[PDB]
Amino acid sequence: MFSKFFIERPVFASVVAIIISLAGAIGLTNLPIEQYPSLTPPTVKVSATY
Amino acid sequence: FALILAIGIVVDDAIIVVENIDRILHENEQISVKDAAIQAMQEVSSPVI
Amino acid sequence: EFAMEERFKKGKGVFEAAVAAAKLRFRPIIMTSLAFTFGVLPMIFATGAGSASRHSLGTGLIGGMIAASTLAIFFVPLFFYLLENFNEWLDK
Amino acid sequence: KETLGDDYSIAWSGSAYQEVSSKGTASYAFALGMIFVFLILAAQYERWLI
Amino acid sequence: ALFLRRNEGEPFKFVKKFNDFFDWSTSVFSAGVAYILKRTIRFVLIFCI
Repeated sequence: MFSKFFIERPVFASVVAIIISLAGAIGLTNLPIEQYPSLTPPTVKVSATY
Repeated sequence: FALILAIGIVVDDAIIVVENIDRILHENEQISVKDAAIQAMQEVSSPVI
Repeated sequence: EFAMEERFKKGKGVFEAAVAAAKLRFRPIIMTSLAFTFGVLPMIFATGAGSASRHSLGTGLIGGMIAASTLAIFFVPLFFYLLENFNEWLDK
Repeated sequence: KETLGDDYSIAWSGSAYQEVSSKGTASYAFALGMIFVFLILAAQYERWLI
Repeated sequence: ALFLRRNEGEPFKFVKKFNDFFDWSTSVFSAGVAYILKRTIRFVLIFCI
């Protein structure tokens, strides 16, 4: 019956499709571009001199 | 990489739906397309879930 | 799912159900599996910078999909058949 | 722009920084809310033109 | 509902040939399950292999 509701209401069905796309297009823009996730161990370097 | 793998998975549930329209539309030369679509979603809702 | 439909919604026999499920659901099973397989295909033929990562991702994926969209669809009706044939002996 | 040779530049700080940097960003929030008023209504009333 | 049409009587040529060959394979496939279901114990082994 769920699909029926939308089959009656193509404007509603497409408006949900549109907002999803539009929110996801804004999101695509504001995502960071790495090359890999942060999957190398962080590394601290301590240095003394005698 | 996953976005690429998605292309051929993302269309699955939609093409499953649309194949079940040409099939209802072919085996019933009386029904209306709107009524076929309602009937197909009674037939293929459970598997697309 | 369709085999389950024919047995407890059209009353058809286990054999009659499994065969009907195969016949009527073959086309969607393939063209979706064909849609995926041909989709990961340009990664198995990958060429140039970053190839090994696409080559690794794509290779086992295609073969296992091809396998499960040919060898498996012949067998799933069998396992449905036996499991349903078993559940009616278990009734006793 | 008149007084200074181009081996010079002119960086803002304080209140002027905030104002210069946010220049003409009100167009974005307004257009955003109008687009989302439009779609949300079109769905609720199942008509585009209305 | 409001864009699929009641019929598309003729759809190109290679599309026609491809689907002819594809309908044949459906019979070959359903003929395969027909086979395998009669040979139960024999095919459960090929699985465990």
